[PDB]
Amino acid sequence: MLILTRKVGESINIGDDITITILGVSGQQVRIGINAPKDVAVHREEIYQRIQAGLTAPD
Amino acid sequence: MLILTRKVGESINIGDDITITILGVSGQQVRIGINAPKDVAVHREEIYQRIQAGLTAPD
Amino acid sequence: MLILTRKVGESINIGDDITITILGVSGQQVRIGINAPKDVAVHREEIYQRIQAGLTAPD
Amino acid sequence: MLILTRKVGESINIGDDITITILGVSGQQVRIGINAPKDVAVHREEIYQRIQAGLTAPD
Amino acid sequence: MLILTRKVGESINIGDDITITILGVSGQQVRIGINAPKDVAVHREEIYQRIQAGLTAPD
Amino acid sequence: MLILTRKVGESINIGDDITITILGVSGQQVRIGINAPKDVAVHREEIYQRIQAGLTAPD
RNA sequence: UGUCGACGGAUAGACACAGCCAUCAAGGACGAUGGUCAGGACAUCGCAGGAAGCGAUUCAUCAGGACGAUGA
Repeated sequence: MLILTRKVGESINIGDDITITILGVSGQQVRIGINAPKDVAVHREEIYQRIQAGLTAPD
Repeated sequence: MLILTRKVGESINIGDDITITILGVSGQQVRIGINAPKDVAVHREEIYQRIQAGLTAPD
Repeated sequence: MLILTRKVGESINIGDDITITILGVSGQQVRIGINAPKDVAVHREEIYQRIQAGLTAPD
Repeated sequence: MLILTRKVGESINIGDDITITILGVSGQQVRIGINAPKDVAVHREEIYQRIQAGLTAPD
Repeated sequence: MLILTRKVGESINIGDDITITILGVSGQQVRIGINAPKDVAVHREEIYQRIQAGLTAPD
Repeated sequence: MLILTRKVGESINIGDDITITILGVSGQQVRIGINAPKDVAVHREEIYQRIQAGLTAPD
């Protein structure tokens, strides 16, 4: 697992299509923005396990 | 962009190969884990911007 | 919208004929003064809707 | 002058073209929103004095 | 208006004569002790309403 | 002494100028509001003991 | 929560305290390093999506060209 230490306003890049930015912080919560193409899905882990429960359709 | 609040210790997922976890905050700093295969390149923008310039990690 | 912050007792201007004054706060209530010629109307938005209810001809 | 009270988040009007809003308080401050056509000016009293010096926000 | 965060068995002082002690917690109820001179009153807010209404000093 | 068992969000009173409010609990910690004039001092019993060391004034 | 800035046209910003804050790190490791501890303040929390998203009232009513009037 690759650990990185960002600060408010800084960004990560993944592959050649996806970019991530930490838009700010509000105490114990962190406001993160994801900029992936609609060709790939983006979801929280609280919901990803509902997707992979056995619903939605393949590409 | 797709924006979400994550509390420290919560997780986010991208595609079917990538997972992200907020490990915690330290002021206006944010410690983040990235969990993708070595099949994908994963760096902050200041790093990314050399790589696709025509190369890989210097040495 | 153009937002202005104003400490109680300070002033604002509109056009070359109108002055606005914050007079004070009392609770969540805010005493505002509006100084304009009778050439223009001044009203709360809930009263302004009456001024839009007709009045296309004088008496 | 025409004086009236408004609670925070409530609305107001001037003429037949201008809307005014009390956006909230912050201590002794008040956030006041103005919504007029660019056909007319709006500034703070300390700013109005620049425009009345013979200009409108120079180059 | 002060706000303190006090754990069970610890104490706080007011004026030069009044001592407060957090005696402990019982779920949502909190056991509290107050030590004041006979120069002053002390009650819960329910009972306080009897005192300052123009009372405690008869005709 | 005066001893009570107060639920979170309820209030207590001292003299005719002082109000106390239990803001709520967090494990053993208890967040408490104290509302008195600057006519009186208030500190936790730790800090009070530095002041009652025979001075009631720094330095 | 208070204060500041802002000729700004934005339901806007910016600063500051009860845990606060900075630096290194092409690193794939839940990475490394430094220095700092209680105030007169009810400060962190919740919902969700392809959006740099969204919500979070210690006083109140009548009203009018008057820095309006009055009170629980």
